[PDB]
Amino acid sequence: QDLSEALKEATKEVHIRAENSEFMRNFQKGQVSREGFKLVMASLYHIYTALEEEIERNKQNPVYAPLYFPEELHRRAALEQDMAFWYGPHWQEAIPYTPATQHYVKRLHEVGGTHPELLVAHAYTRYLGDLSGGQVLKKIAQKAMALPSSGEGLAFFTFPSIDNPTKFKQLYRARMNTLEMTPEVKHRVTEEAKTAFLLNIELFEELQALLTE
Ligand code: HEM
Repeated sequence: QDLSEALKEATKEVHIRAENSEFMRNFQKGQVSREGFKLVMASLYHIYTALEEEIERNKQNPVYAPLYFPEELHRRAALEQDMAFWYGPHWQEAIPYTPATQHYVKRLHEVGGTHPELLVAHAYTRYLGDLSGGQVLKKIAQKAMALPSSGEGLAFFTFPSIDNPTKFKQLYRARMNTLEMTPEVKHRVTEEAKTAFLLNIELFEELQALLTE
């Protein structure tokens, strides 16, 4: 079975559970507010920072290299623009770093530093979602919070180097299928993707509790 398919099948159940996290339900209904949005986006800033440090560490390693798309996909510089927008000029000392965000970042460095053959699972789980549900969430955010169509504060959701997310996702899947694949790597990559999804769910469960505490 192709890696792209194995991953879709392996993660289709937990995707359902992730898209119905309470935080995401509230978000999708349009009950997202500045405070909650700031929290989630600050947490993503740390997550993508760690993911992309690890992509850079492993960019020439053939277990990852065919998925190396910094110009199209990487989110850190976008997140920095967003953090300056939502948190101001001293955002770096303002932004929170939650325990569930730390947990995710920790696993990211373990994968990038020790199990780089699994790094694809983590790039898959975040980037392809950003090009899918992330586009729906962006429209909702804009409406709920009165964000301007010019993009300020939602640079994370904006991919100026990708003309067509659907066609890009297709390119990316096909490229995943060119990685060197053995049953051991395939098994473990799809397991790590389920883990990635759980790390995301845990983040959201946490952020939701913080907002109701
Ligand atoms: C409200 C929340 C969400 C909605 C409405 C949503 C919606 C979608 C939709 C409609 C697709 C299909 C795209 C396609 O076939 O090209 C998709 C794919 C994806 N989503 Fe989400 N999603 C949400 C949350 C999540 C979260 C939290 C993650 C990960 C943490 C995520 C990760 C993915 C991945 C990795 C894919 C691609 C699956 C594949 O094609 O193999 N999504 N999502």
